[PDB]
Amino acid sequence: TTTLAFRFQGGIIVAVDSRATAGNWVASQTVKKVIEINPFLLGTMAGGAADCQFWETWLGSQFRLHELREKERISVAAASKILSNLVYQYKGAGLSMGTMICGYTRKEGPTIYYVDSDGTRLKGDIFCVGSGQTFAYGVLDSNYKWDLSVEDALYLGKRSILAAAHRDAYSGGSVNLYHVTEDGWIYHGNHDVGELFWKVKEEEGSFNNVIG
Amino acid sequence: TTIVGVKFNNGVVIAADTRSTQGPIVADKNCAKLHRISPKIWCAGAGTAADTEAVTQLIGSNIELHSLYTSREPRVVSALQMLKQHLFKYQGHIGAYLIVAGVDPTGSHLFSIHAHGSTDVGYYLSLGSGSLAAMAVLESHWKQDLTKEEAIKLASDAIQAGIWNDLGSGSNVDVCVMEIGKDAEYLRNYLTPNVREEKQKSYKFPRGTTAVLKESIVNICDIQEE
Amino acid sequence: TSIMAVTFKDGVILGADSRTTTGAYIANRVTDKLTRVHDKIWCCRSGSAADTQAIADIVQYHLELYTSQYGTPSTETAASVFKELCYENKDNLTAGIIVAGYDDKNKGEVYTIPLGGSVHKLPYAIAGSGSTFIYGYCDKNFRENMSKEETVDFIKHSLSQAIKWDGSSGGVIRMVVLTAAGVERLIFYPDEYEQL
Amino acid sequence: TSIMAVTFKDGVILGADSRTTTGAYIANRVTDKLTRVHDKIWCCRSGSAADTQAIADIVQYHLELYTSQYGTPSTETAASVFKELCYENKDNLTAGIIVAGYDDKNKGEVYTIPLGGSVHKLPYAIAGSGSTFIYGYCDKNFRENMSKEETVDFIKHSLSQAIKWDGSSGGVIRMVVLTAAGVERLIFYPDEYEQL
Amino acid sequence: QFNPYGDNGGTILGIAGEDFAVLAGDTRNITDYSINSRYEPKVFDCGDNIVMSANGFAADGDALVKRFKNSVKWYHFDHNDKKLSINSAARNIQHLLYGKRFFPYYVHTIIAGLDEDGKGAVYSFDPVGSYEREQCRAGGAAASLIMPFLDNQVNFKNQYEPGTNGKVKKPLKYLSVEEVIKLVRDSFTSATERHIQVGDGLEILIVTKDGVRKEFYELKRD
Amino acid sequence: TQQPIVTGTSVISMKYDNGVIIAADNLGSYGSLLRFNGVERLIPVGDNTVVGISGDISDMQHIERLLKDLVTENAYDNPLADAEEALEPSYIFEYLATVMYQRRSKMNPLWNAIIVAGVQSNGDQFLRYVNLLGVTYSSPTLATGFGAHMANPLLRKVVDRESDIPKTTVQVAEEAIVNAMRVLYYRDARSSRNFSLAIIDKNTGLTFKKNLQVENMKWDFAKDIKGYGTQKI
Amino acid sequence: SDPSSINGGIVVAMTGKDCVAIACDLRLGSQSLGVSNKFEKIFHYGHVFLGITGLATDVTTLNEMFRYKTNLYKLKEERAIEPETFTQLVSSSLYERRFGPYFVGPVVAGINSKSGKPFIAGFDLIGCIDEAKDFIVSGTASDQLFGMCESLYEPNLEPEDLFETISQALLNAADRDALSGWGAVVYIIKKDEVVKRYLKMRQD
Amino acid sequence: MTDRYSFSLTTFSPSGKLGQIDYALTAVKQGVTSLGIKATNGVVIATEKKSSSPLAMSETLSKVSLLTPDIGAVYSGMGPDYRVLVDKSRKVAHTSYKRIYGEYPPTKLLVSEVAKIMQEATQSG
Amino acid sequence: MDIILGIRVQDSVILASSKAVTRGISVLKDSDDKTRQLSPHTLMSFAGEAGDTVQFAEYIQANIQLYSIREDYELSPQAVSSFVRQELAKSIRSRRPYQVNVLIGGYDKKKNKPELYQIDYLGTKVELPYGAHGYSGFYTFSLLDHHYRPDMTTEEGLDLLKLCVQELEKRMPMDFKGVIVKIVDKDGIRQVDDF
Amino acid sequence: MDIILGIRVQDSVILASSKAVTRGISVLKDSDDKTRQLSPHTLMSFAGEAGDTVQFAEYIQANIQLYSIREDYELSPQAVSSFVRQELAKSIRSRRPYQVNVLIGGYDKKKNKPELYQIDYLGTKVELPYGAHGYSGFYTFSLLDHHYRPDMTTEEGLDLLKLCVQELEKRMPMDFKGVIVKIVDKDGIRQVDDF
Ligand SMILES: [Mg+2]
Ligand SMILES: [Mg+2]
Ligand SMILES: [Mg+2]
Ligand SMILES: [Mg+2]
Ligand SMILES: [Mg+2]
Ligand SMILES: [Mg+2]
Repeated sequence: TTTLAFRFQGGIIVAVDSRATAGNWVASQTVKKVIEINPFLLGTMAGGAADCQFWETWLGSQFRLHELREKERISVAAASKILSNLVYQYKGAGLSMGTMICGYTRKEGPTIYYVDSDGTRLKGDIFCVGSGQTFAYGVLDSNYKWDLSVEDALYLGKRSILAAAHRDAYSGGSVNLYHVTEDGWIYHGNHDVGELFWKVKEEEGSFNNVIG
Repeated sequence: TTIVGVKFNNGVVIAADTRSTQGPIVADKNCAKLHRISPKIWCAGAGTAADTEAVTQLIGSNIELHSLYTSREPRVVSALQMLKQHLFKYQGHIGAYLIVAGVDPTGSHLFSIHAHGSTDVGYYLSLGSGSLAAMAVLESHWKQDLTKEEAIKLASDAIQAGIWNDLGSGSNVDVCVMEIGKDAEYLRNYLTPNVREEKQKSYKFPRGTTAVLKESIVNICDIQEE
Repeated sequence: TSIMAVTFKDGVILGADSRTTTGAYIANRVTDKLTRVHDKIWCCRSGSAADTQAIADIVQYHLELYTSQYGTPSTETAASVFKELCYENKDNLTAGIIVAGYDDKNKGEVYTIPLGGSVHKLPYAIAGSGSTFIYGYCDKNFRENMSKEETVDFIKHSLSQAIKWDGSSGGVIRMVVLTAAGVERLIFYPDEYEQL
Repeated sequence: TSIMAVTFKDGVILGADSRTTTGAYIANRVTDKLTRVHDKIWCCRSGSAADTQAIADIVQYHLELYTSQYGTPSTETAASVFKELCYENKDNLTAGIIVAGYDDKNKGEVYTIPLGGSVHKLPYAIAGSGSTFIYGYCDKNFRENMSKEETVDFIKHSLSQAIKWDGSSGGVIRMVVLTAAGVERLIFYPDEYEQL
Repeated sequence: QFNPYGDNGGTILGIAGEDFAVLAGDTRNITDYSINSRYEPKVFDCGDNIVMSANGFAADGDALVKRFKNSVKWYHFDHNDKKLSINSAARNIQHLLYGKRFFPYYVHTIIAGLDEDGKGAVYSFDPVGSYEREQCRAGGAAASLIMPFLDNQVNFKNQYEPGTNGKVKKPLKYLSVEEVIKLVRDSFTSATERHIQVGDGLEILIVTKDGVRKEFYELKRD
Repeated sequence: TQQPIVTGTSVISMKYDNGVIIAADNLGSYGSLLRFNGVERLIPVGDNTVVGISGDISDMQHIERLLKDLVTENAYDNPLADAEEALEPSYIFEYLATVMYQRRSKMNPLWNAIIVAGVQSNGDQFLRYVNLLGVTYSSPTLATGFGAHMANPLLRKVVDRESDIPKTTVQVAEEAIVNAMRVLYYRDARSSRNFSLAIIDKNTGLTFKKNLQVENMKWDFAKDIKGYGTQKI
Repeated sequence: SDPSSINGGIVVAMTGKDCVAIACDLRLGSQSLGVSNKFEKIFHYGHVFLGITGLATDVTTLNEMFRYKTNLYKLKEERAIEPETFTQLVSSSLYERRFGPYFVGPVVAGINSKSGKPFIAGFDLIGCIDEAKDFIVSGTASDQLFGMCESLYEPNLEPEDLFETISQALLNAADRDALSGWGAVVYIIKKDEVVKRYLKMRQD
Repeated sequence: MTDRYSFSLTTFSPSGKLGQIDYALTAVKQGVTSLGIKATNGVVIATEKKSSSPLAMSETLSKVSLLTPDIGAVYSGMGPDYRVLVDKSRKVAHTSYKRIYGEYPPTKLLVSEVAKIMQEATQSG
Repeated sequence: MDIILGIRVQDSVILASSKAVTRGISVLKDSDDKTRQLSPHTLMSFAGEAGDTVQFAEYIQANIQLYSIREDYELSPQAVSSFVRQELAKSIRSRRPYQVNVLIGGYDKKKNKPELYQIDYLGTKVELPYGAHGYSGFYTFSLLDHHYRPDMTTEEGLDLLKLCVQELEKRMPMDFKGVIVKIVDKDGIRQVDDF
Repeated sequence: MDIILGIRVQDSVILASSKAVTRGISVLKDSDDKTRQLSPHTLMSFAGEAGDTVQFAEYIQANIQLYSIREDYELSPQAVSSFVRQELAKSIRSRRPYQVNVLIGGYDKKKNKPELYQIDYLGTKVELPYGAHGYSGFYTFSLLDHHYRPDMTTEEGLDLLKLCVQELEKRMPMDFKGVIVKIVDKDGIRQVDDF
């Protein structure tokens, strides 16, 4: 697995791979590692697939109840803390979770919270989680700027997953892109890594080591 | 694996299924489990397949040299003794479980050998994962003074019980008949009750379906003259 | 396994069941556990079949070579060779052997060699998993200088009970009679001994 | 421990050795393993002394309360109460109990309750570590409708052999006779039973 | 120590067509190297045009299917005989599975049917309830033998159009129910040849707007 | 979680044209000790069902009491208790199957393998298996423990599939069962010669046979077998 | 931990009409980490071809060992070794390390120069020969390969048809295995010409 | 004890002759005639069975010996030396070939192995 | 030890190796050179278990120096790497294996080409344009995959190497105390003293 | 987390806490503030198991803030430290104990004195002139033992703190990404933004 999310001028980019494995066996290449909590909030899937799916879906129910009671959009801070407090109750039971709760509100602006099954809750600008996280970090760190355009930021997220997909055996299949704005997230398509690799190799001149 | 040995009037018959597996996967659907120690001494192996083949070739090799040295046709008791002492020395680490059968100047013989080096004598024996299914058939239908034709029938029926009821066994039945005063007749694929049905579809691809990056001629020939 | 050897007036008789198990599966129901190491020196085997066969084969070799040089060996000598193998290799063996033989000078003798590799000369010996159930019976019913027919009945009744209670024992009751007259094999089937 | 209960013509007799060990140390050489849960319903105890005492005490309580309400309980009823405790608490108990009793209607009855908590009604029952050595003897020598004197001899000879071979058993042979006549305690010392 | 789980073998296969869906499964039930039954139905009609199979440990499989069938019944009672849509069924099954998160149903569940637009739908579940709508999914013992074949023959993976040489992919043309059944049968015939736990019989449940239909085929019994 | 103490071995069974046959030996083993020789492991429920049980005997006796209690309970406020509302094999099995799976789910199983054999109201043969794990399956032939490995192969030669059931008579079916019991006595070290056999026929009803023995045994060939290889005497 | 699945990779071999084909992926890894996309697993000694999956150090070592042995064979025999003979040599060599084996899955492929008969063979790590008529599979996606081969294969395929079958068998099997892929090579072998083709595949 | 003859007993004389080899050839010269002829579809090897006594059963003395199913040998010279060479030749055909390649050695290579054994007796201690 | 990197550019091989030596709780040294010159145009860096690393490296060095004297000839980088691989492949089935991973950077004077060989403790050899051992590749390979070109100059290789080290210094939990960088080319081996 | 230091000088308490947050292989953050203001003149830094640290710190914060509102009064640092110790002492015999070590730096407005309390996850409280948790003390205490004076100014305390951090940066294997330093005095709590 490789999942990333980073804050920038235009909001948040969320990018994930699509591969799921059981040992060496590739169980699925079409897995959705971005949970659409609601139209404004996104969550990433790493570690336990069920744990992330179930609780981040449950999550959307809690937020919906919040805004019904309070007549106001829930904050990303309150949002992420509902999840972190929940998994913390289960601490020791064996939940496996590494996720980025991503959102864009008025009071906060674009916000990302890394939430963990150990109970860790970290606000930050760039996060990368999964078996291919180190590969994605390299591309991110060397190319990231706050003043990236929405177009360039989307490509950076896509390219960073591709970097991991190539090197990390347990990452690949396809890349899912999201762009989170204040008015809600916008889906930017499914991109097959096989076709994307050759496309990027040619257009960018990267991956000279690989014969194409 | 299902292997059996059955004594009869003027000799002995052994039989085996033809399925070899790596875990739950069928590696070879037509494996040859009936091995030759000498022309008229054959054995069937279960357990670690490499060990059964390796130990029969080694003893078979030493049996041949012994036969040449003594100017005598090899005896089953010699193969038995050499197998058990070898297997005992390695204390079960050589995972060979054998049914040894044959004819020699002394007569017709049937023995089983376990990996730790213990041997047994019998008129009917079965080894392998399908040995219980096979032994059920042998215990139900075996009798004294079987004919050649009855023993082949019983042996193959016992293998079939393993084929159908034991997941570790399948495919075909191999048989070898060793009769006194005769050449041993190896009956490869004596029964073939598991032919795959014709598939619903042909999966022959159109030529040029596969994407290719490079082509080249490989030089298998030696360095050339001139 | 249920095995025993009993001395009597004319010599000694070895007795055994015929069941060999791998767990709860009877791998061989007609096993011959009475094995010959010399003309009139036999043994009953219990424990690891591989070990006891290997031991017996080596002893038979030793007594055959002994005979070629020094003439017929005593039963004591055979027991000593068994003991030497069992004792010196105690870490790698699981063998419980009863040695029984007939000399003309010494007559019927029985030696038992348990797991440790010790030797115990006895009037009679019982061993194997099924022996536990007949310690009481055999102790109450054994007499010295029994007749051949009495000793056969004693062994038959003893092993019948051992078989009845021990799941690891069963099949036929094999016996080998060792006297001056020679070597006689006996067999007794379930229908005979179960109704006793 | 070596314990047994044997039905006979006039009723039933319970028998037991008196040895209680902690490892190889004999903690009590004069133990009373024949324990009373009702006037003419007794039991033989084997396994954990703490467990079997705790169980017996609870059964005695249950049969005492049963008697106050419904009159004298059957031997079957007593065995059922034993079973209920042993079965339902099988994970935390190590108890092998033989229940023996005398009704006038049913006469002498014997129930054995092994480790699992099952119940088995038998003409006679043997249990404890020393019982293994007398399965052969007891099976060959037991007869139904024996006299009091024959049954005492049968139990005495049986436990004598159990004691002889089992190191965990020994001391005196205690017996309790249950008949219409009443309850009679018997004791037999080493000098008596060892020479049998 | 007591092991509450077991492996009953078996292999199942769900394929979503354009206006239909099939859920197939072999009828062999096993433990270790023994056959329990040559015909033990594994794929079930659960009502509301939904078919289900919970492959793996058969006791948990039967328990889950039973509870889901029960959920369909109570969905009708509580919501005025409303039809349980395949997506709603899928979400419900997630909660059934995740309910035992810390003592899981040891099964790989697949359901099949039609979505609310009448298109073919297959959903695939892991033991603890993570689920996903899919076009093609083999489950169980011979899943690793079947899925690569399906990638190639259903989705036309690694297949390109002759003459172009890797430049133009083979177009993803829609398969008919007759075409799918051929691939299902060949998948199981191949699985039977190379996997010892697969054999005896193949039972296929086909779901269309007209209802649920069954087809049975013999497999090799060795 | 426990371990089985006193145990019963194979229960074997098969369908025939008009009903089902089920058999099991009368032994209650205590490890390798053949402790109890008069244990009935076939327990009839009414006149249409026989439940055959292997494994832990104390748990069998508990199950035996549950079935006895089930009959009592079914008769309560039930004028048709001996007619239309009598216990069916399917009712009895589903009940046991529920209990077995519930008990395994509490990590406290009934350490048994059970075969419920019977004939339904409409005359249909009922034969289904359930064990300590709550695993259930049906087949023309069913067997527990060693029976699964040795009896099934022999019984499957008679009824190899569903279509062979109407072709199989009660005499052929019983013969196959009795032969299988002999084979198990030869080869199962935890079996006894004495067994019980039950036939549940849609016409002749429940026939329960006690004190049967394995007979026509082959042992004579043992006399010729000598040594373990080279020995001649 | 498991030596046969640290480095990953696969080999498949097939027979056709008067021809054999042997193919392999190009991946070498350290578990999750991809290390090389040029690690070829097929070698040849004269006209006999050997594929080797498993622990990469042993793959290299055994190649060097069989080059060594087939070179001495040729000098003494005055002729190139045949597939049938080499198969026995591979088996002998593996079994001599019975209690300290090379963690490999070798696959022999070739055509007998005298009889013209197509030949393939497979081995377990310990030397047991699998001499199949149809196909041999090996490596971390052997299950996938068994599935592909069993359905795709038909007997007596012409060289250029066999190429398509074995290529599609390899590619689609490798795409269902995390530790296989990163390129592929296919050898089409005829009695006196051998064509080597590198395949284009997804690089994840 | 111990074999204390660890030095060569065959050595070069001043003239460059290896005496013990020449003397061995002299012993071969005294030996009974044996011959070999190669045809297009076969080979024949033959010799005289020089019976040391008419009471001796000359059938039991095999001058012509099978080495492998497709290889045979005959000799001239010292019979006992031949007999042990046949034993070694048979064994070496298995140990250094059949157990490696699963087939019997070709004639030239088995000959090479026999030659090696005879060479070593010409140089070893 | 920890991080060792290698990159083969147009006309040279560059090896970067960490300076830290940590024995448990404390960093005992921050200037350790984890490399040995095997021959004038062949350099080997190394990382693995303490003691084994230097023992192995010096053992290889001695053997190559012996060969150089005997034949009055420098072995090709390929020949040296094969020799090293065999020693490690021999080692892995020994009583106590060398727990050592190495990079061999050499300039082949015959072919006039730089060559980088990566060999792990099992004897797993691969020729690469750029390589690493341990966790080093996890952080650096994505950058190398992106920026690397086979026609890079030595100065460009060093700049790409700096970017790799910067990423390591940012995301690695361990303080490896910077790297010593050495360049292997036609003129021999030299150390970049400022990095 | 890793390193947390504390030093009580003449008229203030200074807490220094590392910025790194490492989750296994990667450093996820290099600007993490491992501290919570319990009351206007009481600051608590913390280090231990992930999740537990922040959960515990915020739980304490909420309780002290509740007390402050109820009584309209700020609890003394001693009172707060005793409350915190009891919670940890209660925690250690719980089903799942808080794996959290804390330093409580407070200025007692009644006594006009700075106070530093060191409490480990067992509920082991000690009042100290300077303190640490984990391995931090092993590197720093020898320097603090040497240089510390009870009449030090805040500026001198910071200089001694820099020397402690420099020694940590030299000899610790882990890169803790520097420290956030906060000062607690009569005027309240403030952060030293350049360190
Ligand atoms: Mg990848
Ligand atoms: Mg041993
Ligand atoms: Mg018995
Ligand atoms: Mg199959
Ligand atoms: Mg892959
Ligand atoms: Mg490497």
